[PDB]
Amino acid sequence: DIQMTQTTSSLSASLGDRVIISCRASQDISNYLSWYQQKPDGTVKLLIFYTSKLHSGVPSRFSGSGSGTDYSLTISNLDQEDIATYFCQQGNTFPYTFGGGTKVEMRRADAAPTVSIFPPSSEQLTSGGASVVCFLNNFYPKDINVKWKIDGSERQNGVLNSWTDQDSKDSTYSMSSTLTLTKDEYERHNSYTCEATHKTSTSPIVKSFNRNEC
Amino acid sequence: FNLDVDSPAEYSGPEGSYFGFAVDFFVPSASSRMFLLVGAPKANTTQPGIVEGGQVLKCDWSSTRRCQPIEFDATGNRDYAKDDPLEFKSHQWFGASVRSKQDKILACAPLYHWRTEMKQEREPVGTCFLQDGTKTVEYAPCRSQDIDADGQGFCQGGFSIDFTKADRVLLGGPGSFYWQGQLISDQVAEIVSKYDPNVYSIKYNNQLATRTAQAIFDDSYLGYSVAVGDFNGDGIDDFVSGVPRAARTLGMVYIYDGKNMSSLYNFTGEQMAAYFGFSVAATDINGDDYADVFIGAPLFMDRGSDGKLQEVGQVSVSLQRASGDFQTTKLNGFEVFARFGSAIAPLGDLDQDGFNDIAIAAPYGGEDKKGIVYIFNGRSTGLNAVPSQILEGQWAARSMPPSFGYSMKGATDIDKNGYPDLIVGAFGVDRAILYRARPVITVNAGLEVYPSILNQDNKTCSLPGTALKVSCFNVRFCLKADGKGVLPRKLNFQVELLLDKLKQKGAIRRALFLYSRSPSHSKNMTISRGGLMQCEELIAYLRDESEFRDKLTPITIFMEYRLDYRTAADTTGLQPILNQFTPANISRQAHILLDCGEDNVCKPKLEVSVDSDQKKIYIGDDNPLTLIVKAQNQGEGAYEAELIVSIPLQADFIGVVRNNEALARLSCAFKTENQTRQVVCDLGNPMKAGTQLLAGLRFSVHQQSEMDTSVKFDLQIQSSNLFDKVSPVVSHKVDLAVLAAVEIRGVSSPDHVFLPIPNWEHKENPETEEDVGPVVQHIYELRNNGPSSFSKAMLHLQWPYKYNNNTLLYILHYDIDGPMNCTSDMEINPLRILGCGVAQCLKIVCQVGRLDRGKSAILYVKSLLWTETFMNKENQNHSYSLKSSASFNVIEFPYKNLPIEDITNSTLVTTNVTW
Amino acid sequence: GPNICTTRGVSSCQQCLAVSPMCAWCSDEALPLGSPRCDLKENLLKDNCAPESIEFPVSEARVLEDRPLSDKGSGDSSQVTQVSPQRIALRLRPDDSKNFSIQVRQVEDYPVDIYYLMDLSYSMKDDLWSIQNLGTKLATQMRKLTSNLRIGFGAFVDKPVSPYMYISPPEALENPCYDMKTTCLPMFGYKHVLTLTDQVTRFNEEVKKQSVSRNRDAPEGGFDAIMQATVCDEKIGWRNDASHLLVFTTDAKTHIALDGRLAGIVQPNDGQCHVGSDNHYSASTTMDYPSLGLMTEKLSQKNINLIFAVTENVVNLYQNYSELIPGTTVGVLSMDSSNVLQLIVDAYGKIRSKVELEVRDLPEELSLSFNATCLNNEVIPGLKSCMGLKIGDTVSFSIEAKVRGCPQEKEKSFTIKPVGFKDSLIVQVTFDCDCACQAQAEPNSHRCNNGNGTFECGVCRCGPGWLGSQCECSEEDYRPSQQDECSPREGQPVCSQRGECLCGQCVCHSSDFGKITGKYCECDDFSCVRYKGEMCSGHGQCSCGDCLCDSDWTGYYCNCTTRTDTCMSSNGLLCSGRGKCECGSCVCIQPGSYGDTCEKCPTCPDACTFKKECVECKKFDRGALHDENTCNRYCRDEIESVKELKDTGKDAVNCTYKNEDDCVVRFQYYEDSSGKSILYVVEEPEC
Amino acid sequence: QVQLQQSGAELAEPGASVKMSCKASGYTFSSFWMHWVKQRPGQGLEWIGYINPRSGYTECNEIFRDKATMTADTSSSTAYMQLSGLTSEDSAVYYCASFLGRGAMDYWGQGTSVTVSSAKTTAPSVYPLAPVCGDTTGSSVTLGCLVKGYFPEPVTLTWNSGSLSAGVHTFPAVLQSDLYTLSSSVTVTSSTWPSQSITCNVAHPASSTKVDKKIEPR
Ligand SMILES: [Mn+2]
Ligand SMILES: [Mn+2]
Ligand SMILES: [Mn+2]
Ligand SMILES: [Mn+2]
Ligand SMILES: [Mn+2]
Repeated sequence: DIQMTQTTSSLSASLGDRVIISCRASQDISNYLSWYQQKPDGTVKLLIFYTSKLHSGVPSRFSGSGSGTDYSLTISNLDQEDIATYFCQQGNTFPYTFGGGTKVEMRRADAAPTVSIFPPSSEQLTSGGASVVCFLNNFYPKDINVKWKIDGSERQNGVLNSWTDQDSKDSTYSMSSTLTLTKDEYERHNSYTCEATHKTSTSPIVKSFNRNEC
Repeated sequence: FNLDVDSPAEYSGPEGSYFGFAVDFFVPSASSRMFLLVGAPKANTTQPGIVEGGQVLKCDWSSTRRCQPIEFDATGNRDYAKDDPLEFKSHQWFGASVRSKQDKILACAPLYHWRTEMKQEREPVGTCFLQDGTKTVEYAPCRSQDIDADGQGFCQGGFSIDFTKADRVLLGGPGSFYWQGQLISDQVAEIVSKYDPNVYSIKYNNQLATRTAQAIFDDSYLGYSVAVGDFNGDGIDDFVSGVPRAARTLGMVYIYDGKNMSSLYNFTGEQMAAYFGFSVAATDINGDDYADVFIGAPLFMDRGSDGKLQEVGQVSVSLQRASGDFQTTKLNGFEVFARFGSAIAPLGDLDQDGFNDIAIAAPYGGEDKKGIVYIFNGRSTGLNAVPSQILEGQWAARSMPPSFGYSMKGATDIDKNGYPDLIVGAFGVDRAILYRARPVITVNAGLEVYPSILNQDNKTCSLPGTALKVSCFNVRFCLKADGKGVLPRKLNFQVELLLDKLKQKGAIRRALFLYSRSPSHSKNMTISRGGLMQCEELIAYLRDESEFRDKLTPITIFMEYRLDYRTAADTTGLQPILNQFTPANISRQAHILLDCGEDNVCKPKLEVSVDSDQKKIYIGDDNPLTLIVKAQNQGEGAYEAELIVSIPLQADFIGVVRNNEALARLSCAFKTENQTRQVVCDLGNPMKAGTQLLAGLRFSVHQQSEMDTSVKFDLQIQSSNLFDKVSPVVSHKVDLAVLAAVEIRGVSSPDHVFLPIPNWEHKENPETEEDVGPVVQHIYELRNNGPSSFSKAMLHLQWPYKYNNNTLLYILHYDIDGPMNCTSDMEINPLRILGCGVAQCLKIVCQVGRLDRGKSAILYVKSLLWTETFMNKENQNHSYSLKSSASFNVIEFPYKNLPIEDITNSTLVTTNVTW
Repeated sequence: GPNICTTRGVSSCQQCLAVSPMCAWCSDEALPLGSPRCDLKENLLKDNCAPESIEFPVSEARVLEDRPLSDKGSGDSSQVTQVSPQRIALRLRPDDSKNFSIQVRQVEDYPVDIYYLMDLSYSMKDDLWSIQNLGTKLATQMRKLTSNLRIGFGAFVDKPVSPYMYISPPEALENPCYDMKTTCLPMFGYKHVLTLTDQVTRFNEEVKKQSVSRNRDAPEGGFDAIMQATVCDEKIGWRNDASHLLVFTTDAKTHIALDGRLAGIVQPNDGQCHVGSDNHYSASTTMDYPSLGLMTEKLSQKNINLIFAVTENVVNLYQNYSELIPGTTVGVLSMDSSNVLQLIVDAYGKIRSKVELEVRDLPEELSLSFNATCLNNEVIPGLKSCMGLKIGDTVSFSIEAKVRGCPQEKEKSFTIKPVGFKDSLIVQVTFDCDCACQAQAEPNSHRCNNGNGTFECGVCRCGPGWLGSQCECSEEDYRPSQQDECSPREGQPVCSQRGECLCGQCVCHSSDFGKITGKYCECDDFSCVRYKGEMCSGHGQCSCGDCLCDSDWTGYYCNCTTRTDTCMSSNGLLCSGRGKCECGSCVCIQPGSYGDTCEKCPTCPDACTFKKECVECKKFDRGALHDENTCNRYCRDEIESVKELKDTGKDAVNCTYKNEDDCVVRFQYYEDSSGKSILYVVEEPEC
Repeated sequence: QVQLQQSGAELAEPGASVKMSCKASGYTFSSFWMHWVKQRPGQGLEWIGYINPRSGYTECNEIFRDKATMTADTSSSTAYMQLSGLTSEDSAVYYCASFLGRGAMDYWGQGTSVTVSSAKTTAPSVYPLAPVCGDTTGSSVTLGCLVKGYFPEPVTLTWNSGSLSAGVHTFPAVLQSDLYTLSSSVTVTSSTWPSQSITCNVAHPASSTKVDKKIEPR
């Protein structure tokens, strides 16, 4: 069936801005296109139908632009409840084809991430195995590349990744890397390190944890 | 009766528009000028491309006339695509139905076509439009997401509509669900609020609709007609609808609750294709605060005269009762091919008598099939079937019969007066006519004379005519007149009096004026307001002795009066009318100076007495009763004496006797009101002395329920005498109830049994028919027939099961008739598929609930004769009489009072077996 | 002698006759100052008059035309005559009656028309298939029953606009079945195919040309089709002298009148035929479905026997409709229509078996009474119809016409004819009320004496306020001394006590009821026998307390109906012969049976003793014990002979019975065989 | 006032057939089309098909053909989509949607989160992870508790019994192919620091046990 392409998946914008959400159809659908707003908790309300029409309670801020293939949801002066994930959906022919959705990202001045490690302790120290968690919290623009280092070496397998939807009140992204290890693999090396590269500064932020006792 | 037929208003639309197919009043809250709404479903319109889109017109009655079309929609068809029409407005018949409530008016296009949202199908969804403040909304209830003959694509929504007392529209579409039909109701507020023009099917909160039902109900046309009114309990308007094709074209009328679509009562047609349900109406005919249902069945064929069938049309009148069970009556058309019940329009109270009224139309009846509307007044009892007025046809014909009365609207008073008015539409002539009610007048006439007596020796007054000692008396008439509504103030009446009655043809005139020397007299009277009864006196004298032939006769003074038409007032004009029955004249009478003494006045002793013959009440089934009466006056002449027999209010009068020659063949009369249950018979104004009369009065009576203990008659004579003018009240016992003869009797269908049967053989495991032998049915029937029934009874059957060691008659199966259960002994059903006297018993006792008013219970016992049995048994083939017997005893007579009668009986049935 | 007529006013010759035809009067001076006036008959002739003018009229019914009832109606001549007198002129005096009779005959070899009106809906394709040779096959059977036969054809599916048809979303507007990939003709309202012809082959040709269509709504426009076949006598071409069968065949429901309203059809059916030159019904698109009543009146008029050939699923339905269209017949068609031929033949024999009279345009002031003589010498009273007729037999009816009063001046004609018959007895009613001297003399003020003056029959009735022979006593101040013996001879009453005795005769007065009556003013207009207290049951007028009953009523209270139609059972038989019909309700004799028609009999005796007596009748020439006569027992159907009974798993009743003379018959009985029954008859007397 | 009331989360072992419910309050259900939409975790919207109640006619998507069994109870105004033989790629939040005119589903449901997984439930353990390095844990602090062995799916992590909220970052769990892996961090003023009661409250409703672990040492 005709595929629906929204090429911009994350639109950062302040409050009051002009947000033009583009979406192109594969084949001409002759102007049957629904625009849906899925708020972050997941409830999906219909904002527009037939390329432009407001449905009941949706405010005048949502301009329905479009014809042919190229379509565009033009949000007027932005507000807080307008921060959500906007999908287009082709309804002309059968089976109904949605878009990828476009997440409206509230904009805050760039903020370096506060990173901290968590070497195993107590019950985490001995399960017969172990785990060492590295959390990076509360930063602007979200995307950042993180890796761990062991004596300079890099690994892949033991790990798991996690993130957090943009915080409201303080508007900041955060992330988790939960490292996994066994008795032998944990014992096998003396010094680990957490390393995150981000758009905030060029020199990558590296936390450092070495295991030492007496 | 008070509807002015002289000067109605005639409105007309374009030729061929069926102008008048639908009519209604418009009562806006803003402007003082009220309007009329005429549906013109075929009229050509300004809608581009839309041919015969149809429209509705508002018409001014007061001052500047004719009509302006209400512009709901100026748009043509929308396009689903380029040169691909979304809808079809051509021949959509907008205006086939128009109803209004306050500022709101609803009009519908039942033929409205709609392209599918997906497919190319153009379907008759039907549509409506609600206009109100300025504001116009499209309401397309049947235009929904499931569209085809199975869903609603064929609904034709708006085929009938009505507003509830509250704010909610009820709408009928005939075609939904393979023409099962559908009702859907929506809050008007909801409709206007949630209409979004970019949405072709709009979601409505709190809409009520029936659903698809089993496929048998297809083509039943639910929602052909519609009406609203409260029936179940109290409160909200509940829903009435005609389903004319229902029950194999018998027709029905369904009523659904207003709160939910659960349905309460059904009505059903009489015979097929009568279109019972064509029209329906709801209104309280008896003013009992319970809405009553009316159902038009215009194609009905009753049976007149010879018994030949004839389509007259028929209207049903179902009176609501607190018990929930209605009280229905029928109203038959007066002309063939009139289609009598074609439109039923409640008018409310047209005469403001306190009871609501209704107009029923036979648009194809009357001379030249010009159309007729019959108008019926309500009363305490219900609708008075004798119509008080018949509005006839105005326009004759052009192509179509005009169908005057094919549409109607009422109960909304279009002019200032306190009385409702009525519109009838005649679409066959493209016309609509407003009939306006005239204000009603109830007059109260008074009459009195100074003394009551007549004598030549009574001389009092003098006279300019001659030397006068003459017997005069004073006569004074009076009129108090009043009525609700607009009555133009001062109303003048021309009254005329005549003092004789047993005169004026010519010959001897019995009474004269002491002034104008005449038996006849006129008087220009001019009353007003509601009060101040206006009187006028005249002294009139009588003949004196000689030259008078006189009489015993009282000489009845009669007074009459008429209103003046030419002196009357209105804006254009309306002559007010008198009351329907408020008799326009009155009679009084005095007596003769004769007898009583030398006084002219006396006081007789009145005596009444009666006697029965037997007096046995039937329990209320058709019982004839005559009682012989001896009325005697032991005193002198009683003036204007008349018998007053006060009887129970449920009973009927058959007639005067004219059988026994000792009984009177005379003058008798019925009177049901002033709450009088009495019968009144005339004995004459100058009654005699020492005279005794004997008379027989036959009646017929029901005496509904548990009032049974005896029957009581009260009777008394009464007169105008000064003293002892009435007899004492006279009782009359009547013996309560009676017995009946109930009998039981039976038979065995093969009452005989012949010689050895062909293809017969006998084993001890010979399954079924060959070995068992032929079936012998023995039906036994107990029946209660007579004027009494059995509240409990006992039946005892003895069945000849076995002779000695062998089973003779083997019971296959038993059957049952009526309110009776039974139990046997020595169980019947075998391996599958004197005679009985004092001998082995196959007896079954049974308990019957009741055999009531000529009713009966019947047991059919089918058995086979067993071969085992049928073995020769020593001595060769002989004659056996197989006898079963059934007895009965009647238990619990109805009432303790009177002689409850013991009833006993029994029966025997026989089967003769020979070779 | 004086007993009647004397008591009631006289005052005129015309009055005397109006009093009654049993009364007689005199004219001129026959016996001036002689023996009494009026006083019945023969007596008056004995004293003086009736030489010349004493006019006592007798009512009469002179037959104007009697042509012989025909025998063979085959060859030409159009003579027919099946209704025995064709017209008969009746002249009646006031309140009198005269009786007469009419013999109806069903002529052997009377021609028959059969117009085949068939559902062409898709369901009927197998029907057309099984039809194609039926024309000639039916022709070969009817050849047997009647010499000259002619047949025709027409077909219908609903009406072609609005929801009834499909509004044409697709291509299928030319082809109602697109989806089923089978081409079919689009829906048509009514299509006349074949005009009635004695040429059967062209029936077969056109029927072979036909092809089926498909309908949206289950009910169909058959009643439209039926109306047009009934009312277009030019298009259909029904023969004038012939029996007319309109065979209507359908597998489905039917649209009622007023249904058309959904479609935007308002105007009601006119009864007039719109079948055009193109043989299509022009008003299907326009005019509404006809009402059952209108169909009834047109079937009755154009003289057509409607045969309902309906499928089993809808037979109860069309049976009920048939009962609402009196005279209509209905039979079961097979789903293919294989059995239509024989159903039709059986139907012909069915309706030729009955003759029912009708009376049309009967003057309201007149009333008729019927006895029917139709089986051997058997007379069933109060019956206007006879059935069970073997074709060729002639039945008879005796009629009694009674007039109420002596109605207005005009000559009125009305018609009595048998249902569905061409022949009609026309009964010309002339009302005779006149004195012979009526047109002979004129009052001319003073002619008789000097006063307000009258003159008729040589005697006179004084004018406005005068009395006596000579005209005097204007104000009644003249002869107060004339009272004498007023009602009796020197008796107690003066006159009726309703009025005053003046000039020897009485002036009548009363309440405001108006009218009244009498020489003594002894008769009122009001007091009469009452049932529920409304007039005489509301069903009668009142004169002198004597009820003069309305049309088709009897009894003192006028509550006894004259309708025998209310008493019928199992397609005839009145009170199922188990009771007698009294005032339109059956009183059962003593079956122990009850119910309105005595059809419900919970106990009842066996069939055997009555069947035995009918077997003994036909095969044994009767014999038992009581009734000595010929026959007149008719039973069941064709009894053939079998050598053995069988257990067939069918509906069978084996009855064996004895009888007088000692015979033992054994026979099985079988009902529900093609709407008929089958009696097995054991060969020979046996015993 | 239209409400689409869905079924709760539906955990079912692979191969089984779950059946979610959707109540349609506030308009006439039997007269409107009912669409179902499948949203896989962090994925786009996949239309599943529609069902017309009354008639009962249902047209599914062909990529979901022989998966989605759509029924409709018109007597309760309740749509039902059964999922036969559910595999793990059927793990998704399912959405009933009321179908408006044109091309658009108007008024949606809350969603049903069906999760296809194996074995048995296991209870969480809270490791009071403390820095064990830094410079005197410079002002404020970063501490918390990681949680794996977490298969109650929803659960709760809190600091100071809801009294201390601000500065609490709790991450969403990650499927290990069995049973889950969460972390919870907090930044609290070192002007408080171990003289304070700082307690990690981990509540897993399947185990009906609430583990409270503070961190003194490292
Ligand atoms: Mn209620
Ligand atoms: Mn009432
Ligand atoms: Mn009234
Ligand atoms: Mn008025
Ligand atoms: Mn067939």
